[PDB]
Amino acid sequence: METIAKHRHARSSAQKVRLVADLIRGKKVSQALDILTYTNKKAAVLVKKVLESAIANAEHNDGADIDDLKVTKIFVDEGPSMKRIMPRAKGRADRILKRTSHITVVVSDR
Amino acid sequence: MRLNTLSPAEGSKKAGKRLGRGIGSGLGKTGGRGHKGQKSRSGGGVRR
Amino acid sequence: GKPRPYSPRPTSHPRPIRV
Amino acid sequence: MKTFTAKPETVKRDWYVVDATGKTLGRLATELARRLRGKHKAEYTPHVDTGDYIIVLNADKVAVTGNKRTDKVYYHHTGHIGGIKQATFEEMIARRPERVIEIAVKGMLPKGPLGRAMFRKLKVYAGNEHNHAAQQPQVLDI
Amino acid sequence: MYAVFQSGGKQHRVSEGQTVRLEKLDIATGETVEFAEVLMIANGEEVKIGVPFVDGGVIKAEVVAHGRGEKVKIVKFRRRKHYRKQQGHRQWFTDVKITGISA
Amino acid sequence: ARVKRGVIARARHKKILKQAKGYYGARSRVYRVAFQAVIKAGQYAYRDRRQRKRQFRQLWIARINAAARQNGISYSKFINGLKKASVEIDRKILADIAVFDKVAFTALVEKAKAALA
Amino acid sequence: VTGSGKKPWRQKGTGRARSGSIKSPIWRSGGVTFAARPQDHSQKVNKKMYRGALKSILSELVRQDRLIVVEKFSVEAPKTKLLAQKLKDMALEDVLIITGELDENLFLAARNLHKVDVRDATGIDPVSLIAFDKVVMTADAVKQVEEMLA
Amino acid sequence: AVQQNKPTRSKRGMRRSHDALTAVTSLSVDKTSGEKHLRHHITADGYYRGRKVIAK
RNA sequence: CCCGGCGAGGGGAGUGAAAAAGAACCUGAAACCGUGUACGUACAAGCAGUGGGAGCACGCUUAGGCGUGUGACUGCGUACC
RNA sequence: UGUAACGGGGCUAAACCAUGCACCGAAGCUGCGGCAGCGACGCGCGUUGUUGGGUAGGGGAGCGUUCUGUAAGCCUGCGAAGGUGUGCUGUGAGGCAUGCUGGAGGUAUCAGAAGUGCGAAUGCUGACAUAAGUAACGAUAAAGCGGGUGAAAAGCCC
Ligand SMILES: *[C@H]1O[C@H](CO)[C@H](O)[C@H](O)[C@H]1NC(C)=O
Ligand SMILES: [Mg+2]
Ligand SMILES: [Mg+2]
Ligand SMILES: [Mg+2]
Ligand SMILES: [Mg+2]
Ligand SMILES: [Mg+2]
Ligand SMILES: [Mg+2]
Ligand SMILES: [Mg+2]
Ligand SMILES: [Mg+2]
Ligand SMILES: [Mg+2]
Ligand SMILES: [Mg+2]
Ligand SMILES: [Mg+2]
Ligand SMILES: [Mg+2]
Ligand SMILES: [Mg+2]
Ligand SMILES: [Mg+2]
Ligand SMILES: [Mg+2]
Ligand SMILES: [Mg+2]
Ligand SMILES: [Mg+2]
Ligand SMILES: [Mg+2]
Ligand SMILES: [Mg+2]
Ligand SMILES: [Mg+2]
Ligand SMILES: [Mg+2]
Ligand SMILES: [Mg+2]
Ligand SMILES: [Mg+2]
Ligand SMILES: [Mg+2]
Ligand SMILES: [Mg+2]
Ligand SMILES: [Mg+2]
Ligand SMILES: [Mg+2]
Ligand SMILES: [Mg+2]
Ligand SMILES: [Mg+2]
Ligand SMILES: [Mg+2]
Ligand SMILES: [Mg+2]
Ligand SMILES: [Mg+2]
Ligand SMILES: [Mg+2]
Ligand SMILES: [Mg+2]
Ligand SMILES: [Mg+2]
Ligand SMILES: [Mg+2]
Ligand SMILES: [Mg+2]
Ligand SMILES: [Mg+2]
Ligand SMILES: [Mg+2]
Ligand SMILES: [Mg+2]
Ligand SMILES: [Mg+2]
Ligand SMILES: [Mg+2]
Ligand SMILES: [Mg+2]
Repeated sequence: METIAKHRHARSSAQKVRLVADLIRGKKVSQALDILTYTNKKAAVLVKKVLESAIANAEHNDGADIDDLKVTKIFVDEGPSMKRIMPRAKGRADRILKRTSHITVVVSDR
Repeated sequence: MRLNTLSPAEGSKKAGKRLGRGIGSGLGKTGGRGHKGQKSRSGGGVRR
Repeated sequence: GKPRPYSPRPTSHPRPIRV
Repeated sequence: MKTFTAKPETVKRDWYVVDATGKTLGRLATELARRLRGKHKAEYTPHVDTGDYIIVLNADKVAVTGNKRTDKVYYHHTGHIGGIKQATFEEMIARRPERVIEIAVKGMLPKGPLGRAMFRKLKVYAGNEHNHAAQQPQVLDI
Repeated sequence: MYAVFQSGGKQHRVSEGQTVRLEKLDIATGETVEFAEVLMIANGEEVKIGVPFVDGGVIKAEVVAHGRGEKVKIVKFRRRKHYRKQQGHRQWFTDVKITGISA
Repeated sequence: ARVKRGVIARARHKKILKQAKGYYGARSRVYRVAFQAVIKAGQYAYRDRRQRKRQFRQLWIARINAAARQNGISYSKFINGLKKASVEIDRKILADIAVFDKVAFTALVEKAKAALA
Repeated sequence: VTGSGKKPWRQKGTGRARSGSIKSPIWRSGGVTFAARPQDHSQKVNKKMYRGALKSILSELVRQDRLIVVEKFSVEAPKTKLLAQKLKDMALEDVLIITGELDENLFLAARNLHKVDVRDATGIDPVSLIAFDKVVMTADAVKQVEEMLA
Repeated sequence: AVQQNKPTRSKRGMRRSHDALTAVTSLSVDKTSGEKHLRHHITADGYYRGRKVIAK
């Protein structure tokens, strides 16, 4: 029985958040929660909240035992880029992309 | 004789040249004007 | 699409004079 | 039907031993290069190594004609600027005599991976004794 | 037993019960054909080599299907010279099932 | 009467992109690059239908040259022999016999040897 | 197109494609390269060729049994129910009714039957003669159409 | 200095073959509180090697 | 109702014909970015295809060829305008 | 820059001259199947001959797109257009069928009209890549610690 949790429009480029997600892909939730706790990355905070929500979803909605859950699927999709003007030397402008990501975690007993 | 069975005589309706619509047609690219010079130019050509 | 180009800005180096 | 192709998981490679003593370098090399590739077999496929294993003995005693013994020069470049090294045939025979057969055969084999895999079936020796008794090599008169 | 016969400008090495794709024959989808110009017949040790045909050599074949082979795209292209030409092609064949080889 | 090109252009590009399946990188993703690649595949295909006939005859000859030299005659003599003896079995079949029926091939080599004798 | 004739940027030095007008038909929001004007699509048809074509069409309407000639075709009151009834009895649905002088009542009756048209002989067009399944001409009308075409 | 040719998604992938994070080998367990913690670091509750060193 | 900062965001529930119609909302293409599976790939040199072609995986209706994916190895091969 | 004046290996012939006889070798020729053009001859269809590399360019014949008529017809909530697969099909532009998506349009035929076909124009607009998680975070006046608040405090408050 698969249960899902997404953080949509997360402030953080997919690339940055993918480094963290690769650590817990296939791990037991307990094992993964620990890994994230001692990962010194902003993204580790982001992904731990979505993994925590997924576990909560899987306990409350579906009658699932937290002891039996593994991180079955995890992936991060590129979200909308917020466009900003960055002034450069000699009165020229650059266009800064504030890259957002969609973080999806699927936990299951399988 | 209905409105969807009247045909024109054979040879009465020759289809116009359409220039610059690809290689197949034989009038692609330069559209029959050749390469450069006055006669290849929009509004080009010497007077009578 | 492309932004409207800038008016001339200051140049770091002179174009080399081939003449 | 489609033309037969030798299959590299079902091909019968056989062991031969050749004495190079007195043999002309080039004329021995061609016969080696021919059998390494499998150009002596009906099942010859240009993309499959169908050739045989060839132990070459007495590499040190291989013959050359004319003044080639002194005047045939082997060049290589180390890849370092000015790194053009040369050895005569007699120097090569004095120092590393297996290389003379190996070099000659290697220029006569297809280039590219299969060419290199073919060359791996040539066992050259400077003496009259090999280690491959186990492979039960047949004598071959080239 | 196997035999070698010429049909449609090509040669075929066939045995009884083999289907063989030839160039289009002008014969209906049930009818039989006799290939009389036979170049070789082999029964292991016994081997009849034609000179250039084997005297009384005959291959009785049943025409099993006509049809057009897989489409082939012909592409002509002269780079920089404004010339491109494409053409399709399916070659007609005639699958025959070899019913009997006789020497 | 205004004509939007959307639907037709979409289909032309898909046609080309489908023929470019399996190609590396932009060559299977990028119309401008897939088109060039699909043309060049076409040009090679045309060229190679001819080359295929050259390559197979070359293979057949190599195999007949092996099988003949096993039977103690060169390809050149053997083929000359087969013509003098009026044998018309083509190289595709000779090569096929040289692999599959080595008895039959010896027979053919004897008939060759006879004609030259 | 609404906009200034100001050159959008200088001719040389910007690294961009040279531009002259923001109204260039190459540009989004630009002019249409060969913008339509109102056109007269009317063709000249020679009088004799027009009359020729009418004669060809009528001659066909006889050969395909589509020209049903009667002597008198009218209705009592201006009522669509009456003409609908008359047409189901005379056994036709889609029909062009050519009468001598256009009777106000038959005009009004037909008006709301979309398959039925009612004209005077002066008002026969070639498209209507071909468009309708059956053409009902009054003997009086045939005389006028004869006189009209000669 | 700038690229003459867009590098491929392949080449980008290859350069990032080294970018992967290493998960902490294994957490240590406090002999007293039983808390997991980074090795040679105090626990969240404030223990280190059995001793309660800080007040929370 | 539940996770979360009395958040953002999400999972249930419910509405609805439909919520992968949830307001960043009809359809939802392509570039571009990912997750998963099959095959290939760490002794190998170049327009990256093409002709040949083993092996492996899969699906079929002779349990057999046939279809699909992949493509070791090998001939030829310097994009387009 | 490196053998570097046989393409290489190698060769005393695997060199050169002479004679001879074989074989290899092209999209040449032949064979087999197929298509098309032109001219002959019969009577639209046979037969036969022959031709079919092509830029500028001339000639001929078509495909498909939107719109008008044919159409108050025909297809369509038992699923239209569009999207995305698959299969079949034609010498090509293309066509047909159908799974899934989609949720209300579509349109034969034969004619009619064109804003009718895009890869290039340092083309235009939008979107998205690359370089790259790289450079940089704007004066080198400078921070340290305790407490507080808080989900969180180098930066806030004391
Ligand atoms: C930069 O180039 C401009 C011309 O484009 C002027 O020559 C200017 O003086 C130059 N400045 C420098 C520093 O050379
Ligand atoms: Mg300024
Ligand atoms: Mg031309
Ligand atoms: Mg030009
Ligand atoms: Mg000129
Ligand atoms: Mg000119
Ligand atoms: Mg002008
Ligand atoms: Mg653009
Ligand atoms: Mg080579
Ligand atoms: Mg419109
Ligand atoms: Mg794709
Ligand atoms: Mg406008
Ligand atoms: Mg008038
Ligand atoms: Mg360049
Ligand atoms: Mg890195
Ligand atoms: Mg909410
Ligand atoms: Mg609606
Ligand atoms: Mg939508
Ligand atoms: Mg997409
Ligand atoms: Mg190596
Ligand atoms: Mg390897
Ligand atoms: Mg490389
Ligand atoms: Mg090459
Ligand atoms: Mg030097
Ligand atoms: Mg010959
Ligand atoms: Mg040939
Ligand atoms: Mg020819
Ligand atoms: Mg020709
Ligand atoms: Mg031509
Ligand atoms: Mg429409
Ligand atoms: Mg219509
Ligand atoms: Mg247009
Ligand atoms: Mg475009
Ligand atoms: Mg172009
Ligand atoms: Mg950019
Ligand atoms: Mg950093
Ligand atoms: Mg860098
Ligand atoms: Mg750096
Ligand atoms: Mg820095
Ligand atoms: Mg600062
Ligand atoms: Mg916060
Ligand atoms: Mg403090
Ligand atoms: Mg500070
Ligand atoms: Mg202070």
